[PDB]
Amino acid sequence: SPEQLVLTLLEAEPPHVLISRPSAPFTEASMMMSLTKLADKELVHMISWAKKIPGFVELSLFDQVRLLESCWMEVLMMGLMWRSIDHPGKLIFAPDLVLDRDEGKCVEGILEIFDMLLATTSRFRELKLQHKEYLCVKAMILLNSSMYPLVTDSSRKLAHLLNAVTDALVWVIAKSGISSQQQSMRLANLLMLLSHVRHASNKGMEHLLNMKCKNVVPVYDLLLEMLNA
Amino acid sequence: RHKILHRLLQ
Ligand SMILES: O=C(N1CCc2ccc(O)cc2C1)C(F)(F)F
Repeated sequence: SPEQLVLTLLEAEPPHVLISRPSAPFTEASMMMSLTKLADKELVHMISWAKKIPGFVELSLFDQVRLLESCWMEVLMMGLMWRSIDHPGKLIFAPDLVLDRDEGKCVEGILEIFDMLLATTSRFRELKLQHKEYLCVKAMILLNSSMYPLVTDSSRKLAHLLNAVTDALVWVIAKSGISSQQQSMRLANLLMLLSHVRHASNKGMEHLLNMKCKNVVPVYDLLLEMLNA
Repeated sequence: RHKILHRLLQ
């Protein structure tokens, strides 16, 4: 139910992961080390986050695993955009890791991704995304991935959840008091941005799968596991 | 394969 669902998502928010710039000037290698070390740690905390969304741990193990494998980069990115919303031209990876757009020139292929993330962030800024709409949208990203049957009631349980989260978002938007028609347009504007997040996600994934090839960066643990696919 | 994820979920 919408108020309680929203409070749960609020209380589910993962901690801020702290990381610092290296002492030496960035290289392609050291910038990627910093971003993947951060991503790996935020991944750890993402699992605990997903587990606190009501109903998530009631889905089957395969379903839990499969939504997380499908959405993790989107969720990393969405949390990054939220952190950065108030800071045009910057990506707020952590309090002490704030990259200027031009810093992406440091790593082949990463400027484009920064630009996509920065543009999606400006669109959220222009829409004046509220905290509670961000909570619902981030949870929607977790729950809204293709599933096509796997061969292994979980799927109806998934639909009910996503339903409830989409209801919660509609409910949040109703608070603004705007016209019925403007409430529909804001919902549409928000959800249409889900494609941009998936699209940046795809470029991020491909970037990291390729880096891992080039041994431009060693990757570890949870992050390496998620990438191994 | 999800040797670690399975671990953190369960
Ligand atoms: O590695 C990349 N990123 C981009 C997004 C992101 C978000 C949160 C976080 O902790 C780390 C990263 C690292 C990518 F550019 F996508 F290859």
